[PDB]
Amino acid sequence: RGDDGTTGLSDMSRVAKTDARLVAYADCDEANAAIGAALALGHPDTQITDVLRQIQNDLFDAGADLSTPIVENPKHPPLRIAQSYIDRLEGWCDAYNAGLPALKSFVLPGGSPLSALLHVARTVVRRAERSAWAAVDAHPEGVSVLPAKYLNRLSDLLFILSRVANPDGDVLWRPGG
Amino acid sequence: RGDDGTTGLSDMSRVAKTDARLVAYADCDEANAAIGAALALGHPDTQITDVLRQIQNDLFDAGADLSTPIVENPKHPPLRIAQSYIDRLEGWCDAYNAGLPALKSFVLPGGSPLSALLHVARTVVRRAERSAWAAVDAHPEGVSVLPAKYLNRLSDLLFILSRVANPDGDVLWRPGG
Amino acid sequence: RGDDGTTGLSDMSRVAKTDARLVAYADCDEANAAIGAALALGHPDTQITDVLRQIQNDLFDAGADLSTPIVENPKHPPLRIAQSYIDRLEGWCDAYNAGLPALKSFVLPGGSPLSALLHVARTVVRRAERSAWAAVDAHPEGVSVLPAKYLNRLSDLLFILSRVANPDGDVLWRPGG
Ligand code: B12
Ligand code: B12
Ligand code: B12
Ligand SMILES: C[C@H]1O[C@@H](n2cnc3c(N)ncnc32)[C@H](O)[C@@H]1O
Ligand SMILES: C[C@H]1O[C@@H](n2cnc3c(N)ncnc32)[C@H](O)[C@@H]1O
Ligand SMILES: C[C@H]1O[C@@H](n2cnc3c(N)ncnc32)[C@H](O)[C@@H]1O
Repeated sequence: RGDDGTTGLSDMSRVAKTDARLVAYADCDEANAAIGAALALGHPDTQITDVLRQIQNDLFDAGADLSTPIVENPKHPPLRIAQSYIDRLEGWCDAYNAGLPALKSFVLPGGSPLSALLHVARTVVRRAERSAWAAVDAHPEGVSVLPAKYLNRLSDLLFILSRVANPDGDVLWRPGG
Repeated sequence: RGDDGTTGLSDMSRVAKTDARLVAYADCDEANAAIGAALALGHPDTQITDVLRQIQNDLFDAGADLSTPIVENPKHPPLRIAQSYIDRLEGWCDAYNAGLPALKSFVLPGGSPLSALLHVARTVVRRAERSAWAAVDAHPEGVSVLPAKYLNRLSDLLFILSRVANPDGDVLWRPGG
Repeated sequence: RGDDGTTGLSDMSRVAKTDARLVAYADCDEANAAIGAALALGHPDTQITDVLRQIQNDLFDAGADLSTPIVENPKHPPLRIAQSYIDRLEGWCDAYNAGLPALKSFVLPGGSPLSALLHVARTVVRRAERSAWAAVDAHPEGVSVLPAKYLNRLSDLLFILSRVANPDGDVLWRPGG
């Protein structure tokens, strides 16, 4: 309970394959792959493609952050998620939500390949957010909360974009119906 | 270890982003999205579409149940999964399994887009079932077992439906082969 | 905390639906389904299809291993992953990596349906590997490490194969860019 089953963080330090930090950046990888599948199978417009590819780049920045313990006075300044990343996601949320009708209930996920795979990506990003909070909980001084805050806003954006993309419009949940 | 990293259940009460109840209803969302991708990329018949869309509606009923703590004498009667939901899944299992050949081993998942994505959905539903049992284990008096029992029968149905949809028939596992 | 929420290992012994061994073989199922979706939606060459179908067969061998407790002098010899399985994955890694250009950074996942879904499968296999290590950690004498070692090499192969399949070539991460 030995080197089998261990691996390294970005500073080379050794962690279990079940380490909370690693689980968080692994789930960012899984989210990034879900976004790649939305791009590859969904056929998005050029503008949505550019947004999603920036997000895929951002997710590696988030994994770099999560994989790099916070230390006092580091050798060289680490790559970290900054508030500016979240401000950018919010700007996109506002712009893409402007034309959507008001929604009063849950929507059944699906629609076009693109809208359905943006819902898949949304749910995987939300899973990554939970893992990112668990990493902060395990290392309150050594892990940034900004990766988790980024993933939180990203799932808002992916919901909005699934609605933009959906040719079925909003198919509403009917509670108990 | 602070309001960062917390959110709300349906009664507004505060929970960690890693709370077992939340993880259970989040995995129902992820399962619902997997079913949406099967619909969107798989091109199912009208009858299978109607069944799967009812299931997607049911999954929000299950998430409403899991997100709403059980209390004595509630203000108003909560939406909960009932045995009738599971009886309906079983009726569908029986009807769709009737024409299938007897199976004597595991089948390699895949086939058409629809059959392959019904296997993906099956595995995500089984993951949600595990999370739903973990929520009951964490709150034996406050969480219903019926969401987990529903998810259990749903994975049976999704297996059956993947076989119906599969144009490759049953491609059998060859142990050690 | 009762038979509700329990199930059986291959020797019939009773385990929780959250048992580490079960979670490991369940995640092998989820990985197997992700590979099936890559096959079904990605349109691979005959050679890649044959490799991936052998891997799908291997994943059931790995689940059989994980589901069967190790005992002294068993009734009959159990099916287990052997080093030969990993040697085969390594041979495939070497052959398929030979023509690829040297890579100096992370690649954004996506590309064709096939390359994008091989990245999805890669990330799910890595999740299964973590679960397989957690099963060993829970049962250091009763669970083999070879399923986890197999899943480790499999994620290397799925990375390599995603690069082979990708018509976009290598789209590189630009840190902070
Ligand atoms: C954390 C981590 C990850 C995380 C998070 C990464 C993130 N940023 O989101 C995740 C789980 C996503 C990951 C995935 C993989 N990783 Co990784 N990862 C690391 C790790 C520990 C730190 C990376 C980091 O973020 N550095 C911080 C950034 C700022 O550093 P940087 O200035 O960009 O410089 C990095 C890159 O140049 C990178 N790099 C250099 N050569 C190559 C070659 C390849 C193929 C890749 C992918 C990267 C890579 O390494 C530098 C130092 O980290 C390193 C080991 C380490 N101790 O540094 C391995 C490492 C980069 N990973 C590696 C590999 C192989 C992979 C995977 C191919 C594993 C797999 N089979 O799935 C994938 C690739 C995913 C992709 N889409 O490209 C190798 C790459 C070397 C090699 N064998 O080619 C490394 C060096 C570990 C090792 N030696 O075995 N990884
Ligand atoms: C549990 C929960 C979930 C769970 C489980 C839900 C289920 N039933 O399966 C999951 C994880 C699936 C979920 C997902 C989301 N949720 Co939610 N969720 C909740 C929560 C806590 C309870 C919902 C519930 O089940 N109520 C029980 C049922 C019976 O109530 P009801 O009579 O149907 O009335 C509900 C609906 O009318 C709903 N509603 C009203 N306006 C709108 C608008 C939108 C867009 C949505 C989705 C719902 C919604 O809110 C009422 C009260 O809950 C509420 C907050 C709360 N305290 O009530 C948030 C809430 C409904 N969720 C919200 C949001 C934003 C989302 C997501 C878009 C988040 C995301 N980015 O992924 C997704 C949408 C998924 C979808 N496909 O539509 C918001 C919606 C308000 C808004 N900002 O538009 C709420 C109100 C929380 C908040 N204020 O920030 N959620
Ligand atoms: C571990 C386990 C799994 C694991 C790992 C399996 C692996 N090898 O990777 C996972 C989670 C993948 C799994 C999935 C399922 N399983 Co399962 N599983 C088991 C279990 C506990 C052991 C299987 C094993 O690996 N045996 C070791 C190998 C070497 O044994 P073997 O010589 O091949 O003989 C096996 C097969 O012939 C198999 N078998 C015989 N008849 C049939 C019929 C079907 C449809 C299947 C799938 C298998 C099957 O059972 C024998 C003994 O295990 C058994 C129960 C048990 N106690 O044996 C159930 C069992 C095989 N599973 C069963 C079922 C139903 C399923 C699922 C359909 C559940 C679902 N709805 O998702 C899927 C099918 C996945 C697929 N793609 O085919 C049933 C099959 C009987 C039936 N009702 O038809 C069994 C017998 C349990 C039960 N009675 O309820 N399972
Ligand atoms: C919309 C509802 O979803 C829940 N919620 C908030 N964050 C997450 C997350 N990362 N993953 C799953 N569910 C979450 C909360 O209960 C919120 O009110
Ligand atoms: C078919 C086999 O799958 C296992 N099993 C039962 N329920 C689940 C679940 N939600 N998820 C994963 N595996 C499960 C049991 O071991 C069963 O016998
Ligand atoms: C490439 C990097 O990915 C991490 N790593 C190693 N194994 C896994 C795994 N199963 N899942 C997620 N990440 C892992 C290590 O940090 C390694 O250095």
